[PDB]
Amino acid sequence: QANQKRITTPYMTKYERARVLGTRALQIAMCAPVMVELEGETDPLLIAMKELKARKIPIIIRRYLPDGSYEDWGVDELIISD
Amino acid sequence: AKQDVIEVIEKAHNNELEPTPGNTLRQTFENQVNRILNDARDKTGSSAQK
Amino acid sequence: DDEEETYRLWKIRKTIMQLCHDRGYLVTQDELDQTLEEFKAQFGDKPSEGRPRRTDLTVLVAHNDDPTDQMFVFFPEEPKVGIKTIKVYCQRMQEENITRALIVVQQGMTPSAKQSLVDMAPKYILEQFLQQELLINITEHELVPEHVVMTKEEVTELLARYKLRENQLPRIQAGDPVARYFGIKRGQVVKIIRPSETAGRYITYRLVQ
Amino acid sequence: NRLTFASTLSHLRRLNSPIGRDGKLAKPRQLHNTLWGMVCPAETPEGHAVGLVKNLALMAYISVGSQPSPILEFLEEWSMENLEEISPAAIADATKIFVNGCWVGIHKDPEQLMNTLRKLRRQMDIIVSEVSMIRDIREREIRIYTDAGRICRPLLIVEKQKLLLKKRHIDQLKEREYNNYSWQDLVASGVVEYIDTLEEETVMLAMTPDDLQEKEVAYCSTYTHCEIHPSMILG
Amino acid sequence: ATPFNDAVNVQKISNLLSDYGYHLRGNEVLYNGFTGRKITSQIFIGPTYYQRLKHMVDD
Amino acid sequence: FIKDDYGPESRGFVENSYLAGLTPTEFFFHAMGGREGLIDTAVKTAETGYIQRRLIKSMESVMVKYDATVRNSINQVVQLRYGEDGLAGESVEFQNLATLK
Amino acid sequence: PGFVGIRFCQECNNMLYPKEDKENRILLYACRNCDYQQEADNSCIYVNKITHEVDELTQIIADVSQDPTLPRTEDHPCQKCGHKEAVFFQSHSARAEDAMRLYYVCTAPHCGHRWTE
Amino acid sequence: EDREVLRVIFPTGDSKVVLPCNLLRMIWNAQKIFHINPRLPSDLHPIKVVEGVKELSKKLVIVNGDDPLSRQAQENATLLFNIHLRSTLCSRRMAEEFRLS
Amino acid sequence: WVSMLARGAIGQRIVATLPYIKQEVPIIIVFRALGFVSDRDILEHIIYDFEDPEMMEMVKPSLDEAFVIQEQNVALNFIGSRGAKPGVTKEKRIKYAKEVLQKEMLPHVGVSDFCETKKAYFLGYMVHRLLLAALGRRELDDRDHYGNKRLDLAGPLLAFLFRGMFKNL
Amino acid sequence: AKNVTLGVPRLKELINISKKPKTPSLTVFLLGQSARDAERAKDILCRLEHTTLRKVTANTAIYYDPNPQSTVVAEDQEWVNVYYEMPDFDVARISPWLLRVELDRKHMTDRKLTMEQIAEKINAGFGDDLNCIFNDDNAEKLVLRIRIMNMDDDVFLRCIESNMLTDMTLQGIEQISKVYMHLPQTDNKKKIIITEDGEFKALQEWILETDGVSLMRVLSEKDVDPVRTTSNDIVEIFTVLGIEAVRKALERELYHVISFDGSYVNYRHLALLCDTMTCRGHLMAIT
DNA sequence: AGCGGCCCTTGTGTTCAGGAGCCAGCAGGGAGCTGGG
DNA sequence: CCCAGCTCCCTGCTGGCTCCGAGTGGGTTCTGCCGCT
Ligand SMILES: [Zn+2]
Ligand SMILES: [Zn+2]
Repeated sequence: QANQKRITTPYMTKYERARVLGTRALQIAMCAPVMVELEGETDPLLIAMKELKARKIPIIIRRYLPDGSYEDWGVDELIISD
Repeated sequence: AKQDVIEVIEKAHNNELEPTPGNTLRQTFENQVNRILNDARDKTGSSAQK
Repeated sequence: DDEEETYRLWKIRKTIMQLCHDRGYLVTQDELDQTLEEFKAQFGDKPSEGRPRRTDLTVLVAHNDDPTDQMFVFFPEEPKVGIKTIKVYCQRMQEENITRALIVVQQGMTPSAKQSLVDMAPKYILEQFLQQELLINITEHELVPEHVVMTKEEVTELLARYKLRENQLPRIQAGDPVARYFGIKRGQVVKIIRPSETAGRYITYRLVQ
Repeated sequence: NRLTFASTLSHLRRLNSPIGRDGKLAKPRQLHNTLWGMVCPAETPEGHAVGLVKNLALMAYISVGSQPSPILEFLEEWSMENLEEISPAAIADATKIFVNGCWVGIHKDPEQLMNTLRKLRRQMDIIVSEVSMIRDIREREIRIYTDAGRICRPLLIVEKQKLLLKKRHIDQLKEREYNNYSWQDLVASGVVEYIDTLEEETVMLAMTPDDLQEKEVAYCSTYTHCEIHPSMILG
Repeated sequence: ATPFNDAVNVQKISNLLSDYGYHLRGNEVLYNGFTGRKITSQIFIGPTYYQRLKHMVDD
Repeated sequence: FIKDDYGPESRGFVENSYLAGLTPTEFFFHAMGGREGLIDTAVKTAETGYIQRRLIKSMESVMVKYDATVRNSINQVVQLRYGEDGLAGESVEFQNLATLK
Repeated sequence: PGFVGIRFCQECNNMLYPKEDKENRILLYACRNCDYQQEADNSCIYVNKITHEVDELTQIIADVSQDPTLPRTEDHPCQKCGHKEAVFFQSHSARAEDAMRLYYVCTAPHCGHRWTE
Repeated sequence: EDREVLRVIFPTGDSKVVLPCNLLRMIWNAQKIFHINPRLPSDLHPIKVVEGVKELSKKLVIVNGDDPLSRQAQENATLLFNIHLRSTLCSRRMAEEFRLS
Repeated sequence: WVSMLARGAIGQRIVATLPYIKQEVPIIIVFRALGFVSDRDILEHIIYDFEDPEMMEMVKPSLDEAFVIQEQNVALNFIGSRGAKPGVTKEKRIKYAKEVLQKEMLPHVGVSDFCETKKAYFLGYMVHRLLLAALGRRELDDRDHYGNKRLDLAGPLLAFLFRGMFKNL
Repeated sequence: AKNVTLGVPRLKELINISKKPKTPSLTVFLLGQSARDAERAKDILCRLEHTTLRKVTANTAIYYDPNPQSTVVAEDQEWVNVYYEMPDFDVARISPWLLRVELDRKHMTDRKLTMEQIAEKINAGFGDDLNCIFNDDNAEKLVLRIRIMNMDDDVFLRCIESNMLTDMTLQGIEQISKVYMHLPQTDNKKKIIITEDGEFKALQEWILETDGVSLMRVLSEKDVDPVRTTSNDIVEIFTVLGIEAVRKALERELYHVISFDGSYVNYRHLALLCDTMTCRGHLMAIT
């Protein structure tokens, strides 16, 4: 699929957001490197959520299409709504 | 209401009641009775609410 | 006994003209909307006597895009049409070099006759219709949306746009009254445009089977 | 169930209809008009056994059973005619007489017959109190029953327009511990009668003695039975 | 409290209750236990026979 | 009651209120109107529960793919756009068209 | 017209079936088992009343007056004896939509007069 | 033209419709957020209302694609909304009814 | 069971689903198997008032349906043939029907011999009830009417067990 | 007016397409003057409601008339000779078994039926094998005398008699027992037009509600609206109109069932169900 | 002491959830074909 | 140069198979016995 013309939606779905916060929380729970600053937060959830609001999550979402193709949308390229 | 139904019963008992289009005489009698009683319930219900 | 028969014949003829006009065949506007009086003056009002006879109601139209691509419409006299009658029409179509025809029966059609309409499919694309179901144009119904027969070029663009195969689109039985009305066969795609209270207009595409 | 005295009594007075809880038909589960006085219209589970599992009423008494031999002897001694001795021509105007479902014979004057049989049951005579005697009038059948399982309940007999339970009875019932005057002596006096569901159809009850008094407009004026207390319909 | 007893209705019970210094309709003035302030709506209060069911939470 | 009495009290007219107290006949009749409610509430659970299952198993895999179209497990197309508009039923709400009437 | 009753043979007491004498052109009732024959006198062999115009007064019986569950009234006296009291009930017979009609009976003994208003 | 499109879509006089966004409430919210005075003249050029609505209708993309097949679906998907939008955000209504700035 | 065939040969035929027989049997065949061959005697047991032609016209189809049989022996042979145990010889066929109509059919009326008259009189009343129901002269019976039900208590209950077990003993 | 199935039973029959619903009915709309007046509407109602000879017959009777000249009945001797004075049929091919049927003026006038129409239907369903005559529409009793032209005759007469009273359709369409005509008080059934001024106007026109379902025949009738006439039997809709019609008809029935109790469900859900049940060309029942 | 069978009383026997929708099997009847006179 | 069997196919009826809400907490009873080798 041509990444220059991606027909999928530019907004991150509630499900894409859920799995992103979840998967990123596990990494932080496994003592993974943090991308943004932290004041006093010790929970991987609060850390992952702030990373999304900051748009500094190093994850790529592979949106599969019915025909079989796929589109790799990075967490930084998607527009967060909620 | 109980007096009206007694009149409706007297009418049907004296063959003075005709069936309505699309309903049997018995169905007509029950419909009239159900209407009289349903109206009394609504009238009594309004009087109480007031 | 008689005034009703001529009324049925006229309504059937009007529906046929609307049908042939929807398929893309050249039909004049005058005959498209023909009053009962005009029909009686052109054919008669005494089918019981033989004026008009169902053999005179035979219609012959030509496609707008291709003049030689004609279409027949026969009105057999026997209520139950047999295989012998189909051979007569198939023979007549061979003489005039026509490949399409419509058989509007009165009561029904024998099983052996229906099979004859299937074996001669590649040579003669002839269909069967009951006059009882032709007295009304189903497309004029409120429940029946606007159907449109798509072309191979339009279909290819459709499959290429949504990136799907033919077996993925919804299906419609070839024996559907609308499919028979528009004269569509297996493989063809029909575009339906129906009103939607959520979006106003909804365009779907159904594959014939 | 030994969780409370009420459950024990209810369980010992419980009924069951073998229609199957799986059944989804509401006709057998509905509260039929014939559950009056014999069953509690309120006491019933609210789960998947509504209307099937019932509970007897307070004054409900299920018959124990009795042999029809003595009744058949009294009928034969009576003017009743056997089934094999009669001719079919006499069945037109004559009234049939059944016993536990067995067609025994026919009769000509059934009015005085029931009046006699009723008098015998009210005196604790050959016919016991548990015997049911239904005289269908439109249909000339007269069905007598002595089988068991016939749910019945007591009721106060009623004369032309008055009760048979006079004040002299209530006096004796107050001194029940001294003069050993109990319910049995009350039934034998012809004041009370055990009525079954099948006989209630031919019985005209009075909810209370107040209905027996003279009113501006006579409703029935021909009562033949009366209820001891309407609250007895409850379990 | 026999179900069908015309000699006992809601009116007779109310009149008998007004003789003992209580509201004939059972209502009674209550005081908020946290602040002692009266309750604007005269509450209904009286003895009622309640039952405890074997369906406990510990089980 | 007498035979052939289609009157209100004989056919189940509860002319009394729950405060004034119901009569024996009116009480028995009231139990029928109630018992009919219990029976229905106890019977519809199976039929309605069976329906909730039937509807799901037929529409358990139908989902909105990434191309905004509605497809089932077989990849077949049921709707080119959800609800013919591609909109969710949460944010929508009733309105009034001014150019209609 | 009225219905037609079954005719039984005099030899085997079996039902007689209808038959026509082609020679004499007359209706005959013969037995399908024996060789008995009878000259019909009604000329009608079948009658079906679809409207069911049945007079229930013949189905009612005077013994019904002994029913205490039936209502009594003094406004409709008996025409055969003059008795005032009389029981009234509905038809309650199927195939009759106009079943609300009242049928009266005299409570006097040995009279059993029936009528309708 | 849209007026007739609704007549053929809604043959009955039922204007009650379900749509994503309530324009009457958002306009009301704007009146209170910017302190709009319904008695003073408005400074809203009607051409900005028309140009703004046309540009907005293009930003609502239920279907992504410039081909004639996709543009027809997008025009048919947002049809009912674009109609209710042009009828509520009309230049006249915004001048004598809402009087937004 | 004593049923009436739904309308749609000529009229409505009356049959009888006797026990130990898997095929419906016209009521007249049963009446003849009990020793009543004359249709007059049969109707005398069913119809008690010959002045009611409405009932006589309703039973005529059953009569015309079974008229080839006019003796007790042939009727018994027919009944035995309709059952699931058709004896190759007509002798035991009649015996199988004889003991069935004498033991299984209406045992409450009598299981001994010479009681064929009582069974017919009851079977006649059984048909009389069916005609009255079809002619509207009587109301159908309600399955929920407890006057038509019985309560099996410990008495009639424990007796069934003791009886079955005493036999095993 | 009529009993209609609603609630779970109606919701059930839809999800599991049933070929024998409990309360199938039509929604007949009239086109012209019949839509405004009641006299013409009744004529259409009678043209749809199935009417057999049993509905208009009062009592039948089979007689043995050896010579029609001197009939057994005395009140039918006036018009029988007025018809027999001239040979209209093969008198030699006559049977002495007569079938005298008596009708009722009430049921006959309520349907605008005459012995003439009845005679043609009899002479058509049985040809000339069954000769039929009748008196004028002036006598106090409607009577038509039938004979068999040439099982026995008397037995054959009772056979066709009990049969003709059931399968001989005098007027109407079979499978439609009864029809109810009424003026709709709700605007969902009225005729919503657009006046010349542009305003919506709800005309109160007569509509008929049937107990059966026969679209192919009802739709093909004069004075019947071929555009709005629909039904609740989704099966007949698919066999007559197609898959897209039953799709909308199915959605309308579900909406009516869910909205009857004042509730409301988003249309996008009803569409998904109706589409899943029609995305394969056939009515994919949920079973 | 261990291996085999089988108690449902009628060896022949009552309903072991009974009733509402698809589907396979077969009797029935009409179309059409075809080798005889 | 018709025609009655013969074949093929479609209607209609009968009979057989599957389905019959989600959960939860207690209780009792039983998981062989007798004839034969
Ligand atoms: Zn004889
Ligand atoms: Zn008198």
